Formats: sequence, structure tokens, C-alpha cells
Amino acid sequence: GETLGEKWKKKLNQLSRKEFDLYKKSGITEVDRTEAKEGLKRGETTHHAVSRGSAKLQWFVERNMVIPEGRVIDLGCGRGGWSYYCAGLKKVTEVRGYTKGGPGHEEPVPMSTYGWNIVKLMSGKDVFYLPPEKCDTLLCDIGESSPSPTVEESRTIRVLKMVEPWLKNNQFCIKVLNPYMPTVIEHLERLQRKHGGMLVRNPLSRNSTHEMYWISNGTGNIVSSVNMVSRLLLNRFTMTHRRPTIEKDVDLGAGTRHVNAEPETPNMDVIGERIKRIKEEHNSTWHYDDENPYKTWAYHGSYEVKATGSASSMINGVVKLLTKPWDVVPMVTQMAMTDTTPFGQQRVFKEKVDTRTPRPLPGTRKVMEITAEWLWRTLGRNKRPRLCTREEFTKKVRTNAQWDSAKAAVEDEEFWKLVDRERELHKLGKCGSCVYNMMRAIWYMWLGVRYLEFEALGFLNEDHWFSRENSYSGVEGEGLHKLGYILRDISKIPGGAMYADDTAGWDTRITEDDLHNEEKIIQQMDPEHRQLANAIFKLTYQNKVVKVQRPTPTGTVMDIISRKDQRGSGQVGTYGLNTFTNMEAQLVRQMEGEGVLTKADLENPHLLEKKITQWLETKGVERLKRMAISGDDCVVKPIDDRFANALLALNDMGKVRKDIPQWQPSKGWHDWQQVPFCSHHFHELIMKDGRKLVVPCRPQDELIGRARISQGAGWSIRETACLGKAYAQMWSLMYFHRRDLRLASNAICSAVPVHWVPTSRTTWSIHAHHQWMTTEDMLTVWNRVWIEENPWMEDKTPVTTWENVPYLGKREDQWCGSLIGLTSRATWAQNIPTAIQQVRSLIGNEEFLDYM
RNA sequence: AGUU
Ligand SMILES: *O=P([O])([O])OP([O])(=O)O[C][C]1O[C](N2[C]=[N+]([C])C3=C2N=C([N])[N]C3=O)[C]([O])[C]1[O]
Ligand SMILES: Nc1ncnc2c1ncn2[C@@H]1O[C@H](CSCC[C@H](N)C(=O)O)[C@@H](O)[C@H]1O
Ligand SMILES: [Mg+2]
Ligand SMILES: [Mg+2]
Ligand SMILES: [Zn+2]
Ligand SMILES: [Zn+2]
Repeated sequence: GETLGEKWKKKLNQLSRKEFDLYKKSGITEVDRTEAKEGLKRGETTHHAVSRGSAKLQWFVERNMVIPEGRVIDLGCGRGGWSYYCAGLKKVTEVRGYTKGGPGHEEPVPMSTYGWNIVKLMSGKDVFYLPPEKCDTLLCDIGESSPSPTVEESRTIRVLKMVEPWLKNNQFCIKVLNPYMPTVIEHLERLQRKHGGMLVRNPLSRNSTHEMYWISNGTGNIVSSVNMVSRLLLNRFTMTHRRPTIEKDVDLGAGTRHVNAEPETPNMDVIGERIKRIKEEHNSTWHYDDENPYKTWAYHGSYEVKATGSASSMINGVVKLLTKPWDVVPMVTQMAMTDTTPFGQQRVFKEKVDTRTPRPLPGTRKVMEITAEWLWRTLGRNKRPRLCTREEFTKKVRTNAQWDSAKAAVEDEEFWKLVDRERELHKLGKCGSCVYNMMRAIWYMWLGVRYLEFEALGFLNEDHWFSRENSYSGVEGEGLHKLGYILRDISKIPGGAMYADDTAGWDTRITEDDLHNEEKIIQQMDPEHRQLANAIFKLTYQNKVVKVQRPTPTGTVMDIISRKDQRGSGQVGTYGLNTFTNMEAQLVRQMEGEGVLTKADLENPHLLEKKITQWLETKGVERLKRMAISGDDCVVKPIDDRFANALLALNDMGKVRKDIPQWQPSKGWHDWQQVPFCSHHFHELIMKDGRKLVVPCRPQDELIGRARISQGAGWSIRETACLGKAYAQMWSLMYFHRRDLRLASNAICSAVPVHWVPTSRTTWSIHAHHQWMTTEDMLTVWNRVWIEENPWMEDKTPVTTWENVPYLGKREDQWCGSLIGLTSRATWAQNIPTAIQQVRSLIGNEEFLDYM
């Protein structure tokens, strides 16, 4: 008789328009298309997925249900979501899209996303009038819905009969609009006997459609899976309404794809021993997956592993309810949906890490060489490089700036025996166990590899090589409270505007030549030190072996991959080396801006050195003082504004700017208070004394958003509060000028016990000196930071009350996201005594004293 | 189904 899909249909068509509206998305997975749909309106052709379809297809490609390869044919491509996504897949060489177009139908949208040069979409091409072509991958998403099941039925069969002749021992993913009608089930079964595969439900599909997808890589009972969907959809009628799960939309990159230029060539004599050891520490589940996704990293093998990560983050209770208005604001409640699930990370690797930078021109390479040799010499004018020791490393661990096996390990004499063993390999130019991650005690191998880095390259951070005194451009050991002052001093330097261009994924943009230039520091080292440093550079920085997780349809596996260039982001002195190359890169760009370095010079194979040496030796230091370089973050105030147009060398060096077309001139500021740097801008405040403060500031919502997050007590109240009181005291020392934050700060500290220890990292930022931890009176701590220890505060007159500590002007406070003025803020302002009384009751009966 |  009647099928469960048909019962579902009849009941779907009986819902009210508002009962259907809720059912349509109850418990489904959706994609955030807001950013993409406004990029499309602004006519942007990069990064954006052209429709919801790219994310839909991704779900299948993720689980290898279909693995597009060779020539891909996309029947009914529409705007081209599936076609644009396939263009960036490893084994894909060509994509052809056929769609009907015309009135009432989707026309393909031209894009410049990565691999556009192998995509060919055509309108005026009805596939039901089209002779089948040879292809290695057949996609089809055609399915015109209907409130009549039997109408949907014949439409589905029409699609099926159309599409069958395209199938011939090739990959395929085909939408089956209505799969529960008996005759379709019948036809699918005959199809499954001939071409194999299986029907699968996509979680991104709305509950208002029964659509399933016939994919080639799978086997299973058709009737069973269809009826499972039927029950699920039928269940979601009566289940209490669930707000859909929201994913982050796909990033399809930009630029042409040269498939032959992607594959990595591994130095097996360098990385072989490391692989071998991984292989036999996990020999029981070790295998080689030919279906690995890596385009530009060299794959070596895999072993099985239990899954790690979450799609969302644990919210802090104490703050969440002391900040009731922000329960509703989107920007705050969104930084929880960061996803570190195997899927989430494999997505990140594809779009951000699995890329390859073209080798810079010979002229560009010479410039970087000359500049680096000079820069290194400048950085070592007073200091010598030095080795760091076990004693030094151990002390740094015990001052744990919970990684707690860290303090156990260094005390283990057995741990250091392994370290010694590995060091003797490095002296012979070999590496056995230096592998890092992206996320039986293999833990020792990893704390040991970090130490050896620290031993050889730790001096850069510990001896403050990139402090402002030593590097002019640098800002190491300064802190948020000092950064804004440095920007204000820079603005006093005559010239062009202040430019702050962010590189897109800096660490992935580090090149072979960058690595070879940072390496030059070893020339200043003692022999025994150079030996160890040369081992670090050559064997582990220029030959990286990485463990990375990957979800598969039969479990999670750990992939072992390798890469010669790029930067290992989890390495010692990543900050310093980033700062160095960025300093060099910005000097290079200043030369081009000043006309010293021309297009002819970058292309010219033998660039005469005399010109660049002269510029550096006469102007270099002055130009370094025009900059503030913190790792990959820079602020540059050149001698004029030609710099904004100086783009040849910067792009050729691989340091492509973020969120701007590759050849569009940079836009800078002349108001230094609007310059972004280290995730902040900096306001100048006038105390009613008359003296001036330069405070750090940022969008208030991302300050509040971070503080509604634990790290990570599940579920400990007498520890989740101590994280909140840490934020609350940071807000007091650093963001006192914000009205909501300072008020919220007084609402937290009065709600949390007086001498309860504040722990856990607030932010692990290099410029966060964390001097807000002591359970000391905040005004006295504030006074030491902003008055007596402040070099830019001449009059050391102390502050006796919190009303001599200024705010931002209401206008400027509001512009930075403050909710003052909104009456919900007012109701919140007079309800925080209760909210305070709430958590104090939620904690218990202990030492409170009021900051109300 | 995609588009709002
Ligand atoms: O397949 P979609 O997710 O994209 O959903 P839709 O809107 O095209 O139509 C699918 C089925 O859902 C039913 N439908 C459509 N509308 C606008 C309504 C309904 N059902 C009810 N009770 N009220 C509606 O307004 C149709 O059966 C349609 O085939
Ligand atoms: N007979 C036909 N021949 C070619 N294309 C057709 C067709 N009938 C419908 N189509 C197109 O097929 C599309 C199905 S929706 C496909 C969207 C696509 N998967 C994406 O990710 O963007 C519709 O846009 C429709 O215009
Ligand atoms: Mg910046
Ligand atoms: Mg629809
Ligand atoms: Zn090693
Ligand atoms: Zn601000």
C-alpha cells in the first residue's frame, strides 16, 4: 500500500504556512550565505561560492562518497556551485557545465575562484536534448519539485533515464528528487545492479524535500535508506522545533590553477627516518590511502585514530548572564561556532594551507637576499646569537607561560635522554622524531622537538632581538598599552599615509627563498651552535613532516604529509622569523615605492647590487623607524604615497594582501587612531587632569564574545568564574574607557569571591603581559601601568578615584560597538545587582565585596 | 532543486 514517503508528502502539504516555515528547517544543517551574497551583489569574483550548492557538494566530496577526477561533466550546473567547487579538487583536470538558462532558469555566474581556467559553463544547453559524452565524473543536480508525488515521480524517472547513458565506470553524484515512489525505487534498483553505488541523504537538504543522492562510491539497500529518511522527516514533524545548525560557507580561493605545478617533491633522504618511525609506532593500523585529498603536500601514509574536536565551544556561564543584552547580538554569539572537528580542519587545510606560491622572479630574489643579509647584520650589531639550555627551557615551562604534563616531562630525566639522542642525530645531519601537528608517549618526541628548536633559535625571543631598541621596526616586549603610543610617534614622521595591509595567510606565503634568507642568521653563530641551528633550518623548517586528522567514511585517520616551504605555525621563533621577513618585505616595498626598485629590476636576471646596498646603508634604518612590525602584522608610513601603488615586488614575493584585488592600490590612514594593528586601534584620551592617555580598543562585541568562552571547565563553576574574573580585570586595565565593559567589570568582580585566584589564559597574545592577575586593588595596578611606568606620561601625578579615569566619548564609544543609548542596556544597567546576586547564589556563600 |  501507501509508502512512508507518500504519508510524509500528504502531511507536508497540510501544514499552515507558518507551521511549514518552521518544519522546513527544523534540525537541518544550513550554510551562512550572508557574506557570499553581498560579495556577489558587489560583483566580487573571488573566494565566494556562487550558491548553496558548493556547500552541498562539499559534504559528499568530504566523505569520499564521490571523488571528482579527470574531466568532470556537470549536468544542470545552474549558477555553477558544483562546477566551481570541483575545479579545486586534486584529481580534477577539466569541468564542463551544461545548464538550460533562459527565463525562470539559473544562468551560470562567471567567477575568478581557484581553477576558473578549467571551468566551462554553457547556457542554452538543455541536457535532455544532449548526446552523452565521455567523462570521468558525472554530476547532476536536476530536480524540479512538485506538490504532486506522481508528478515528481515521472520527473525523477525522466532524469534517471536521461542520465544513465552518461554512466560508464566513472564517478558520479546524481540527485534523485523523489526516491520514495515505488516505480522510482524499482528503477533505482535496476540502476544499482548495473552501475553500483547507493542513495544518500544530505543533511543540508531541507525537510520540505525528500531528495536523496545516488553516489557511486557506496553500497547499501536502497529501500532501507529511503525509508530511513522518511521516518526522520516524519519524526521532525512532531519533534520540538530545532534552530538549524549553521556551518561556515566554503572559500573557493582565487586565480588560475596549473595542475602540473601543484605536486610536491619530497626529500626522502631528509624526511624518511621520521616517516619510518611513525610507521612502526602505528604499524597495526598503518596504510596508504590513494584517496587522500592533498594537492600540494606530499602524502606518505595514514593510521587510524579516535576523533578529536568540536563544532562549537563551551560558553562561560558567569559572563553570559551578567551580559544579558549580548545574548541576542549575532557578532558575540558567533565566535563559538569555530569548528575543530576533523571535517572543519580538513576544510581549512584545503582552502588556506593546501596552496602553492609561484617562485619569485630572479630580481626579486636578489633584492630579498641583499636586504636580508643587511638586516641580519643590523640585528646582530650589539647582540650575539646564543644557545639556550635545558635549565632555561625548564624554568620557562614551570612558569607555565591545562598543559601540566609539560612540567612533568622536563623534570623527567628520561625525557632529556631522548632529547640528547635526537640532538646527536642533528649533529650528523639526520632527524628522527621531529614532527609537528595541526589540531606509547609520543608526547616526549614532541616536547623534545620543541626544545631543540628553543635550544637553537630560542635566543631570538629570549634575548629580545625584535624589540624596538634592537630592530627599530619591532615591538617585542611592548604590550597593548604601549602599542598605540608607538603608532602616534610614527605618525609624527613626515611623509605619506600610514598603511596597514594584512597578508592573506602569511605563514602559507613563506617561500623557499624566505626560508633561505631567514637561515642566514646562522652565519653569526659559534660553530657548535651553527651546527644545531643548521639542523633545525634544513631538516625541520625546510622539510616539515606533519600529522593531520582526516574524516573517512570508515573512521578517522591520521595523515602523514610533508612540505618543503611555508611556515610551521607551531614552531619556536615563528614570531621572530615572521617579523624578520615582514620587516624585509616592507623595506622591499618601500624601495619600489621610492623608485629605487623597478619592474625591470625584478625581471632582470643579474640585478646590480650597488644600488640596493646604497639605499640600505644610507636610508635603511630611517625606513625601519617608519614601521611597526609585529610578526605578520605591519604598519608602514613611507616618505610619500607612491607606496600605495607599489605592488609589483610585494605580490611577486608571494605576500598577497587580504580582501583586496591583487593590483588595486592600497588605502591608508592619516589619523593614526584609526590604524589597525595587532587586532586593535588606539584612541587618545584626555583626562580631566589634562594629561593624555593612548588606550587600546576594538569592536566591543568581539571583546565580550571571547569572555563568554571557557577553556575549558566541563563543568566547573568554581573555575569558570576565575576565567571570567581574569577577563574582568583585563577589561579594567586595558578597556576601562568602554562604558559597558567597565560596568560589566564591576558586575563580575562583585559577583566573584575576593581572594579567589584568577587563572587560565585570557588571551595568549605576545603583547598581553597579563599584569591583571594579582588580587590587588585595580586602581593601584592601573596607576602603575598608565602613570608611573608609562614612558609617555611625564607628570607622574597618581589617580585617586575611578572617575579620574576617562571614558571614550559617547559618540566614539558607540561607534566601537557600545550598547549605551539602547534602553535594553539601561534595563541591564539597573538589573545587574540582581544578576550579581544571582551568580553569588549560584556559586555559594563566600567572601564578596561590592563593585556595583 | 537553485534563486529571494
Ligand atoms: O524543496 P524545497 O526545500 O525547496 O521546498 P519547496 O518550497 O520548493 O517545496 C517543496 C514542497 O514543499 C511543499 N510546499 C511548498 N510551499 C510553498 C508550501 C508547501 N507545503 C505547505 N503545507 N505550505 C506551503 O506554503 C510542496 O509539496 C512542495 O512540493
Ligand atoms: N532540462 C535542463 N537542462 C539543463 N539544465 C536544466 C534543465 N532543467 C533544469 N536545469 C537547471 O538545473 C539546475 C538545478 S539546481 C542546480 C544548482 C547547482 N547544483 C549549483 O550548485 O549551483 C537549475 O538551476 C536549472 O536551471
Ligand atoms: Mg593589521
Ligand atoms: Mg524548492
Ligand atoms: Zn629531529
Ligand atoms: Zn575604539
